[PDB]
Amino acid sequence: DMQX
Amino acid sequence: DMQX
Amino acid sequence: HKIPVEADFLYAYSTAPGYYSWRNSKDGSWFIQSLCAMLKQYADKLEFMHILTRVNRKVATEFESFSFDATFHAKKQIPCIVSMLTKELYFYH
Amino acid sequence: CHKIPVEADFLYAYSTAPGYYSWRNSKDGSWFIQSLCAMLKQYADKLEFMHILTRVNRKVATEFESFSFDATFHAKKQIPCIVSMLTKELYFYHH
Amino acid sequence: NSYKMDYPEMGLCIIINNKNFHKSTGMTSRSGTDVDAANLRETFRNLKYEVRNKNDLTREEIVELMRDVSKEDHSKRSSFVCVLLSHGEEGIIFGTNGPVDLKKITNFFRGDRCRSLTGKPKLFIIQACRGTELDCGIET
Amino acid sequence: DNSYKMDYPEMGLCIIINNKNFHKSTGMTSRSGTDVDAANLRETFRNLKYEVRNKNDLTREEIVELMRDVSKEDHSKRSSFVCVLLSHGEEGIIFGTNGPVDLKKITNFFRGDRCRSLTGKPKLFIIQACRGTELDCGIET
Repeated sequence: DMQX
Repeated sequence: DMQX
Repeated sequence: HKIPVEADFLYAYSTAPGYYSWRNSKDGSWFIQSLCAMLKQYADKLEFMHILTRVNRKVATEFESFSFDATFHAKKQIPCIVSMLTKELYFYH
Repeated sequence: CHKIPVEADFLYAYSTAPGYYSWRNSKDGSWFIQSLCAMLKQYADKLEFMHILTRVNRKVATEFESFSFDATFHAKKQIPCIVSMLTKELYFYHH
Repeated sequence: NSYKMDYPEMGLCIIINNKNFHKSTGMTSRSGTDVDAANLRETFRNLKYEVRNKNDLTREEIVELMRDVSKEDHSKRSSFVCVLLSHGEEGIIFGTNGPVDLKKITNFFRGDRCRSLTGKPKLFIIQACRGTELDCGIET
Repeated sequence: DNSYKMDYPEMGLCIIINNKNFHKSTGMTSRSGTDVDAANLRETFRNLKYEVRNKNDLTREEIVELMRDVSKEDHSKRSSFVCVLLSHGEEGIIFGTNGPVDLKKITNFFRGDRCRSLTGKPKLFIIQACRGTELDCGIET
């Protein structure tokens, strides 16, 4: 899970 | 007609 | 387990971001005017987003400003529906 | 004459709420896009677009939660954000 | 799937109607807004909402009003409606004496800050400017 | 008249801008997973009978020029328009590989008056991108  |  | 804390909000804005909103001194604002009428006509049948869409159409097609000031003359308006809802909203059960 | 606003008939389907992060998984793709594609695929043959976007709001809000080794980014949630200046219902089909 | 709207009460409909603004702010009297307020009041009464009309509220009263409302017990209420009638800017609504971030108002009803509305539709209806652009329209 | 006319000869274009790799000079890390999105999107709209165009890793300038050109197309026989943006962003902003561009400048090309052949037709913008750095901690139900 990563952030944009 | 006027503006809010 | 968890829902977002920002979920299940609906923001019914009278106008698009960055724009003026129009109000008639006699009849009331274009948006509220149209909102009450669509609710009156459709709240017993239509889901709420569909009603707000018809409100969008009413404001966009049936209003245009009149002004002696050409700056503000012949101007138009579109409302702006912002939904974080997670389900269908009917005002009846 | 009959005019329409120049801003009418725009639909902005944002993946997240104003001011927030949007989440993306390295293997499965972003929460929003995977949810949007699955709802279009399941329902575009019969549901109006706003309703479809509403099923996507629910899917993103309920089926995803972030997992992170960094506690600050762990167990977070996301709601998408439908901004409609549309004036009519949108069906991706015709009779 | 749709919201359960068969709780004992449809819920509150709070209408804030700001027509007259302190000179310091220098804004125009919002002529026509009373017609708006009464129309909303009747419309929501017809939908079986508990309408509370408030008038000429300072930025302080608007914030306190929203907090006190968020602190109520909405357990048997299906929903929540707030209508803002006033001057505004992008992201801002005005009290009689000045601006307030809309976010400050809606945060009181966040899913974690108002539990008896957690999971229920929270509607904000906003009649007010979002800046000063004009839509010249296009002929169809 | 309660529904958009969707029986034009073509459904319309579906422009997908997939930005994965960014210049160091932005401090944005590689957007792993985006190609799964881009492919999913491509197949999903293909099934909906859209003319899909995928573009990858466009600079801000290329995004602007691409959108200008598309909006200068004749969309007369198209029912609608879809643009999907996959990138980093901030509120009001989408990133090109080399920096930010206002979403307003991208969408303005399609305004009712500067894109006449889409006037009256739905114009959809699907935006997968951050809009800031707030985190939603959620609430247990």
